[PDB]
Amino acid sequence: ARDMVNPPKPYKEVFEEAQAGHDLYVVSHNDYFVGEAKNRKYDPSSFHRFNLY
Amino acid sequence: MRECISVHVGQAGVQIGNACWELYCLEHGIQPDGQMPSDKTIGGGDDSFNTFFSETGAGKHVPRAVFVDLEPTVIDEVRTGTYRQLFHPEQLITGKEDAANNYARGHYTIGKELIDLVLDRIRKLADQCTGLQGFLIFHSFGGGTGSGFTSLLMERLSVDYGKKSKLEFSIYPAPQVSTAVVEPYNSILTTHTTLEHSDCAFMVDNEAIYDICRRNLDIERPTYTNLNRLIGQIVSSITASLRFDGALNVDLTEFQTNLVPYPRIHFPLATYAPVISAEKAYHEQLSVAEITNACFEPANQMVKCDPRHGKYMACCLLYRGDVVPKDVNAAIATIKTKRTIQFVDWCPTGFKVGINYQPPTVVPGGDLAKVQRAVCMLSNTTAIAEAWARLDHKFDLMYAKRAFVHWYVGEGMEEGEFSEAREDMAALEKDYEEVGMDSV
Amino acid sequence: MRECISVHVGQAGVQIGNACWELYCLEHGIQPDGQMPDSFNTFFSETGAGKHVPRAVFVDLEPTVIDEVRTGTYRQLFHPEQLITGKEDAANNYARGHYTIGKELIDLVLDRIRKLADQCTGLQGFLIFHSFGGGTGSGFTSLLMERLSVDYGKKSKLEFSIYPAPQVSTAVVEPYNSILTTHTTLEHSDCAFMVDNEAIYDICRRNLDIERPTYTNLNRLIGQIVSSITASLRFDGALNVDLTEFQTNLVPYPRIHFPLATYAPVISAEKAYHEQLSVAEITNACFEPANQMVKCDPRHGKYMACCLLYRGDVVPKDVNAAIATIKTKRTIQFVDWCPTGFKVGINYQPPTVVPGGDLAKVQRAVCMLSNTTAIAEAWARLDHKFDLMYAKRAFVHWYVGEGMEEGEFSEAREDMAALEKDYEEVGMDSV
Amino acid sequence: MREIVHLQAGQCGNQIGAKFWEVISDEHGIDPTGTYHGDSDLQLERINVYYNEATGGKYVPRAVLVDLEPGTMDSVRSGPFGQIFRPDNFVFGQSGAGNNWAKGHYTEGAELVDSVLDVVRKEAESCDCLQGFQLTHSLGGGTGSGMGTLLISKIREEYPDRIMNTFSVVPSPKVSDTVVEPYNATLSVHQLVENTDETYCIDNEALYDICFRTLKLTTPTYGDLNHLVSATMSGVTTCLRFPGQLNADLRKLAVNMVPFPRLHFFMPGFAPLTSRGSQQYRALTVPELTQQMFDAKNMMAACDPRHGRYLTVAAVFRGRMSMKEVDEQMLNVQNKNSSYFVEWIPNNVKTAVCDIPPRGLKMSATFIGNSTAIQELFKRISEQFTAMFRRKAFLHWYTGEGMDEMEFTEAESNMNDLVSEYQQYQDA
Amino acid sequence: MREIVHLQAGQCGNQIGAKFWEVISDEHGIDPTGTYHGDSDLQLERINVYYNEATGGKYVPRAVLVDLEPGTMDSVRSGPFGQIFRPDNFVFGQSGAGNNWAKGHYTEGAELVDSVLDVVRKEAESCDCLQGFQLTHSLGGGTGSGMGTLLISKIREEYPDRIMNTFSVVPSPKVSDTVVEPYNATLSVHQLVENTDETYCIDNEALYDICFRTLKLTTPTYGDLNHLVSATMSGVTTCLRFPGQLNADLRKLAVNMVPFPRLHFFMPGFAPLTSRGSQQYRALTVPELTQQMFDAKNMMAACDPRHGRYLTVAAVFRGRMSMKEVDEQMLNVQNKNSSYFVEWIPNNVKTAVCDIPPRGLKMSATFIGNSTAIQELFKRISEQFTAMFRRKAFLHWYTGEGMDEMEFTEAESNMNDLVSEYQQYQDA
Ligand SMILES: Nc1nc2c(ncn2[C@@H]2O[C@H](COP(=O)(O)OP(=O)(O)OP(=O)(O)O)[C@@H](O)[C@H]2O)c(=O)[nH]1
Ligand SMILES: Nc1nc2c(ncn2[C@@H]2O[C@H](COP(=O)(O)OP(=O)(O)OP(=O)(O)O)[C@@H](O)[C@H]2O)c(=O)[nH]1
Ligand SMILES: Nc1nc2c(ncn2[C@@H]2O[C@H](COP(=O)(O)OP(=O)(O)O)[C@@H](O)[C@H]2O)c(=O)[nH]1
Ligand SMILES: Nc1nc2c(ncn2[C@@H]2O[C@H](COP(=O)(O)OP(=O)(O)O)[C@@H](O)[C@H]2O)c(=O)[nH]1
Ligand SMILES: [Mg+2]
Ligand SMILES: [Mg+2]
Repeated sequence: ARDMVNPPKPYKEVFEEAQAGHDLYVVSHNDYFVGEAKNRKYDPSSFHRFNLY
Repeated sequence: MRECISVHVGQAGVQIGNACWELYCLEHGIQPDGQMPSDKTIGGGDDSFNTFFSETGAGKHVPRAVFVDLEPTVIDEVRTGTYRQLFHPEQLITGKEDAANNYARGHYTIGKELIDLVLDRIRKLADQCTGLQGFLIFHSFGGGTGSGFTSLLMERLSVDYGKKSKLEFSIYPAPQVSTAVVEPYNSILTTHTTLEHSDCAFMVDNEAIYDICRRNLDIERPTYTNLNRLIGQIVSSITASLRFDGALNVDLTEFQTNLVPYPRIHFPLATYAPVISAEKAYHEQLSVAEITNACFEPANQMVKCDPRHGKYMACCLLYRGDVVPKDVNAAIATIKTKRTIQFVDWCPTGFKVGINYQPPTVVPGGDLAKVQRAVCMLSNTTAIAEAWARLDHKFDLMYAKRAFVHWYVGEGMEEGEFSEAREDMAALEKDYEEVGMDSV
Repeated sequence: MRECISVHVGQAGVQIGNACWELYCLEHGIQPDGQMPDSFNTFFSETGAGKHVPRAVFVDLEPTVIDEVRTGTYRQLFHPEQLITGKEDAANNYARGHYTIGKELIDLVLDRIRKLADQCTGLQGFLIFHSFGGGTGSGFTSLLMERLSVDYGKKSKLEFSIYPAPQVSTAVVEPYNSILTTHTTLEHSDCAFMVDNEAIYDICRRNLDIERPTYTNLNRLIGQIVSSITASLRFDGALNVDLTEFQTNLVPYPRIHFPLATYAPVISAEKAYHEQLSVAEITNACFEPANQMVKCDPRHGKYMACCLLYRGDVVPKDVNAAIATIKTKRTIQFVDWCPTGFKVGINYQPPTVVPGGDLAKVQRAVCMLSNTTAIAEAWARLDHKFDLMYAKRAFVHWYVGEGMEEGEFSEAREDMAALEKDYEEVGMDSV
Repeated sequence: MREIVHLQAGQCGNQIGAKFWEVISDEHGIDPTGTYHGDSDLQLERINVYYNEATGGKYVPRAVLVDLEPGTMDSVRSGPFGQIFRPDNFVFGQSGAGNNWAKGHYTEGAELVDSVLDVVRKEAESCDCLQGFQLTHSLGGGTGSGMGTLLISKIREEYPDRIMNTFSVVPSPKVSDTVVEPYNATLSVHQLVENTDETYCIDNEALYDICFRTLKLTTPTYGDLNHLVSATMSGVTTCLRFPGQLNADLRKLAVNMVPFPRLHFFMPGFAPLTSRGSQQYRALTVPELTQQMFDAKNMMAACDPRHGRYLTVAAVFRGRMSMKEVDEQMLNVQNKNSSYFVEWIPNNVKTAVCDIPPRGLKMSATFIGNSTAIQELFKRISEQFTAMFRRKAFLHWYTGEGMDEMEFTEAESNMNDLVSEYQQYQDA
Repeated sequence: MREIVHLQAGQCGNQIGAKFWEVISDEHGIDPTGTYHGDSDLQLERINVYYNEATGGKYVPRAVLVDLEPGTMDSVRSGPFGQIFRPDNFVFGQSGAGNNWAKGHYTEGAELVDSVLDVVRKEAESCDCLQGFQLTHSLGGGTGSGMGTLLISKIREEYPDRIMNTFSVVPSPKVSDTVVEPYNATLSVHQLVENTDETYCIDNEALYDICFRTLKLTTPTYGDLNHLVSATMSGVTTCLRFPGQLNADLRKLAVNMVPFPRLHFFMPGFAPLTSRGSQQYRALTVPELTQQMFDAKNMMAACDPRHGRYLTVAAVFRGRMSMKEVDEQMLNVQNKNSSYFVEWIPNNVKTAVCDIPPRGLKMSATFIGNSTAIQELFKRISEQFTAMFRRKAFLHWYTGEGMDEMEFTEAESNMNDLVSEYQQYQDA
């Protein structure tokens, strides 16, 4: 096919197929994102995202 | 009372200037469209918004800022974004060309067509207001619109108003890496006209704010929109002694005797101390006896050079929040006993505190956890002479063939500035240190 | 107030603290989320919210051993910046360790030293843990203490080891390591590291009847010793022992700073409650060669001084009865010019036992601490293992290829031979 | 309001200039009848960069199709998106010309040029803020790079600072598709180097080997390489029609790019291109795409980068990124590659990050480099004049109209004036 | 972190390379489509040692294949687990080396050894920090040994302090495979002693005799032998991937093992290997591994360690276990032999432990040892080179390519260097 430098994919399908690794990516490598933090697991009573701390 | 003008000229500071106006509207009940949201509607008892805003009688509040840049793209998303329902649509001046880094494309060829319009608005705002205190001009040091085009709009207010203050909030050029290629040459352009007018600045770069994002923040590889919020916070801490009252509050006229020893050393640092996420704030207590030191850590200050080769001259620990003033001199007498924080020998005056009673202001949509305490650190230090030592030297190795001058001489600019400003830039770097070790 | 700051170094030393900070945490009412489901201030900082955080810095250059701490069940305890990890292994090579590999991590590990100790009121020690075999258990700590002697001075540093057994060990290159972590850290060191673990294996066979222990099962007992030393800091006794007090007591001369340890009432769960563990029984149960945590023969050495430390329900007329039991008894040799012999220690609080362990809830306990005149004898043949390697200059090119001079070993050996002969000088009688 | 006036000329530029409008119209939602079909908002609000608007709610380009021989313009009128244009500016004639520079600027192109430039005059004098020109030609023949100098000479006589943006296909080393090619290519260097500011130089040979190695295409026809050139066409125009975080027009992409008034020639390149087989096997990042930008194979003009030092690399990024990753990973390519950049410039790179990328992948890119190493392209063509000129080969056509040998000797030095200055500034 | 980059070479290399990536892939739970479909949690966090990620959660191995005959390349891809390597990494030559490295590295492979660094230098700068390399070959052939002496050599120039770990299969005592083997193993030592940090020696009759008596296996082809070398393959490398009480990676062995740096060849083995029929009847304990590991049946070299003395020995005991049983079993074998352990190293014996077994056994162990009488492996190769090179029996096929006569004696003295240094250190 002459056109693979601009393959025929919509924006929503492109985003949904590209965000393919749910949790495996950040565990198995440093899966960087533009402006995203790291979320270590925490107990239910202990750590709220923003409370009196 | 106690009002100030906030013009956002040049692309770098107008986009950080897009980031401050979320933060002010969150503190009070002002929505983006200016209506208090059908409850908590004030009768009119308080006047807390008067430092940065103003009132139209329908209930909508009106800000005080002006968005000018000749670029057409970057102002066009504040006429269509989430904040179009905020400003006054005569404040917004757009145009046709960018900087293209040419000094006459912000001062002789294109910036000369727009100067009656932009002067007739800073005087339009000021006649409505009662008693003025200073200016909040958001310009970086790189381009012909960041650094060429602030010198045109600084040189006309200072013959209009005379004795008003000046404050600035943007990005210093890093010594090692940058984006615009003519930036070694570029900053020295603004220093020929804006050293006898400018009384405030920014010391250091956006390079080191990446690394605070690495360590103290738990984020990995940030954008530029994280830059805009953290620079946007210290705007609301310097200007917090103008509408929020505490123990020791400073208006913006006192800083021209606090921080300017001789007529050519007039710039601060900026350091928000507890810049941490939830995952570390939960583990650690952050009292006054360490957030004073957290400001003086070699990591947390914003500097891309060694602080350990620097001698702090005039610090100003502007506190904020739930603080008690015995904790302060317990912390400062801790500091001046520490041998590593070397000072200036012939000024034991040095410190200058400011205490207030509002918390740190969070904005939703960020990394931050809520902390009860925070503190700014405007600090005039010694070590930054090394950073001006390389920047005019960055001019000096393309100085042989005079690369890139073919567009300055091409469009409206002469060669005559390029030697006189350098020796004047050499005059600026020698004058920290020709007084730096005299009285021994 | 009367605190310490603990830094666990190396894979042989971080793995000490994983079972040690099990023990200190359960000895208070602290769940590792930090919340209880003022006397504990000797070790913990407290937030405004009510979170407990220990005074710990975890340092190693192999990222595996620290990573199990971070993802296990104690993730909610540590500030996750206290865990300091390398990215390449020290590889049993202090020419790699304290010359090349540790030279870039050394800024972070000192900036945590000051910041944990900028909070605290008034200190009297540090707690440092490694073996004598690994490179980062030999060299990095020398880098991690010579800057500590300069930056602190007189404030003490205390150390605890599990030396791998000199008769049968892991590495061929281990005598190259245990000489230079005794040589270079001789001048700085206060009350310091211990003897080997083969006696811990044997006492895990006869007195502890269960066969086949693991490093997890030994580290149950190693934390039992250390907490008895810091038992009086959290809880009052009718005799209280400060921790600076151990410098002046068990050190005869300031090139001899290795006073050993053992813990006498170790008993299996079946044999625990048929018998008395009386005050006179357990002190008589310290001074035999069989019951020691020390795999050297005490018959070779006249004892200089000893330190006894009772935990629980002890009446000191029995201690005076137990001290009178040993001196007049003929086999043991308290040394000729020292008639003092003993440092006493009592404490009311019972010895805590971790659930799931092989130990016993005993009413009384003692941690027998001593210095013997046979410590040079293990130091004698250790340099013989160092003699037999370095005669044909074997394995040296995996150190002298890395920034360290060729004749540095023979400086240390004759210095250690300056320690062996001058140690034997005090051992003779003086008429 | 960073505008561009378009033209086509020669057979080679007519096709890629026609295959320009296939790529840009898909970005912006336009249907060949002229109905806006795109669902996204941002396609419209800077559409007047390349387009007039047609009355009745319809859209229309801004270009002038011209060449002397009428087969090509009649070929595109029957083409895929032929029915978009305006029929008054097709200046096509049935007559021909035999690839001679002489007649096309003195006799046969003199009758045509007033009708040619009165519609470049039409679309410009009713404009708001004109900023540039875009003429797609090719270096070889007497019609392509003959007429490239015709359609630029009378322009600069009035426009003071407007920045022309042409695109030229170079002669390949190994093969030839015209015998009289050095005898006409250097004829345009007498005027183009004086006046052009962007010439995206393209080799035909390097276009095949990208298809052979990366794309694994055995057979790259002409439906391929135009669609490969067309990406760097609409990749430089991202900060002319779209929002972005680091914006620059064609002038700022000349003040940064141009150091001295005659070294201004651009090398194309498109990063996230891969064959179909190994596309799943490859995961892209900002570190991964920066390899394909800085790879030795992803350059449309064949030269050796390891025989020259880059003056000003300017790679434009498009999409949603981290911008430490933009700046930290465009220094790591400069630190690790030390001696192959000029020592008299401290920072040799410049990024440009956009907010909506061109369609086809999430994270697109386009890399534009201004090396020094393209002097080996200049050495061979300037040699091919003079070692063929020791016998006075083909002058008996061009001297019917007054192309004297006093001209063809001195224009060869104006090629070698360019060679002497890279040697002046490689060792500096 | 401590990441390793793979290589393969020749006919033996692609066969033992493809079976290794059948082993270590199924250790992590990766199907041949490449996507992690396993249920465990301890496999992902250190899979970055040997695996890049293909986007979509597919895991691509950090491997690269090369042979000078492209048929042996494409046997791998059609196989069971050949669909995981990216096809851009299948570098190759087009004409066979013909058991001549005068051809394999001097003349034929020289155009290829230039280009195959580009796959090597790009898979091995995509790591944060580097620890080593791996390549599997044999010392009799021409395609995978002479190129194996050139793939090592260019690496040492640009990674001068990284621990290469190259795996060998040594020519046989009695049943030779090619006629020209003394012209190979005597000459593939000149560029293997001097520039390789880790090498293992494997004989094929030792691989047969372990399949003759202890296995009692009836008709196995080259299939299960390719597991047998793969059983001790990652047994060294397991402490990189999984936690343990007492860890030992490559640089802990490399410090410990080699006494003097011109002696880096080793005898591997594998401990819990029991017969198929009598698998049920044998309980497995920690001491029962040790006796099965130090007898001369599980040695994987056809040169007897009973006739010599060990220098340094380690063993790692993978799986959950107690470790008093490590100690006095290593005491047991150290004092069971006095003559077999040298005078001037008191403790000749090293240990290690991991907490995770191979997927298929309860608890396993491997062997490594450095024996004296492996100089009889060195003598026997050197003896069969004195016979052929006195009458110049096969010189002229290698001579005319560009390897003159003196280059076979220089590698012969260096080969007689290596037999000399074992005899002087043996008697002690
Ligand atoms: N915080 C922040 N900084 C930015 C952003 N965009 C650009 N910058 C900074 O702006 C600098 C560019 O130099 P400038 O002085 O702004 O150039 P300019 O005057 O805007 O020139 P023109 O873009 O042509 O108008 C870069 O070095 C960036 O650090 C942004 O979106 N957010
Ligand atoms: N009781 C106990 N002893 C241990 C443990 N881990 C290591 N050791 C002792 O440490 C000895 C080996 O430790 P080292 O030689 O320092 O190895 P390392 O800790 O990895 O040091 P490096 O290799 O330099 O990183 C063993 O023989 C043990 O006696 C443990 O978890 N518990
Ligand atoms: N990519 C591409 N190149 C072409 C096409 N047609 C001609 N060319 C190139 O044009 C070159 C010849 O010079 P040319 O452009 O014809 O000079 P002209 O006659 O004045 O147009 C040849 O080397 C061709 O490669 C086309 O459709 N596509
Ligand atoms: N373990 C193993 N060894 C093999 C296999 N196939 C061939 N070999 C070895 O390969 C050797 C022949 O060398 P070869 O690889 O053909 O040399 P080349 O022709 O240069 O590649 C023989 O001695 C075999 O022992 C296999 O499937 N498994
Ligand atoms: Mg701008
Ligand atoms: Mg280790």
